[PDB]
Amino acid sequence: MGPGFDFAQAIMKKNTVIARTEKGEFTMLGVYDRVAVIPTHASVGEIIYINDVETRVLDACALRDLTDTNLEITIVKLDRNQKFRDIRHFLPRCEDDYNDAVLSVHTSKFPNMYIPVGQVTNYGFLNLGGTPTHRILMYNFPTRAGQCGGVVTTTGKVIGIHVGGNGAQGFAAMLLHSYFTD
Ligand SMILES: C[C@@H]1CCO[C@@H]1C(=O)Nc1cnns1
Repeated sequence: MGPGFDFAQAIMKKNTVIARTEKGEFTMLGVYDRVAVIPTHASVGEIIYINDVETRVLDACALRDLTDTNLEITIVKLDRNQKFRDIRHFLPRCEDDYNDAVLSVHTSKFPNMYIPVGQVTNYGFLNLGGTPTHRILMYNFPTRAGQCGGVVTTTGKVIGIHVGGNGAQGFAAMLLHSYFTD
């Protein structure tokens, strides 16, 4: 409807796939080459379905900070025959707050879904499903089951992926440029 939704659509249309694990269907953001991200609670194993195609997982790393605290991001390298558009230049370098963000989801259950979530707070610490988690972004929108893995953007930046909520607020794990240096 406006430039926020324009940027989010541009990311969704080239840099997402539908990922299926034994724990469900997730929005999965492709970052560069065959490297993507997904919430750690998706429990990626040796095989994953990408757009309903059986795909070998070449590497999967559940990220933690240097305090050995969960970040809820798993970086996955896929045995796929095609590269993602490289979007690493849209990732922020540092932890921050944001205005006027969009949460965008694409699954079987929720295709072509875009939510204007508004102001994003650098929340920091969250006890997420009983697990101490750092680098959490918060927005005041009643997100639901089915939105995990959704991409959080502002105009010009890809800032996080949706990892939970409490019925009133939603929570995303930050994406930082430093996670994807090669
Ligand atoms: C639905 C589950 C079970 C009960 O509470 C959980 C929850 O709030 N999930 C989410 C909210 N927003 N995004 S995921």
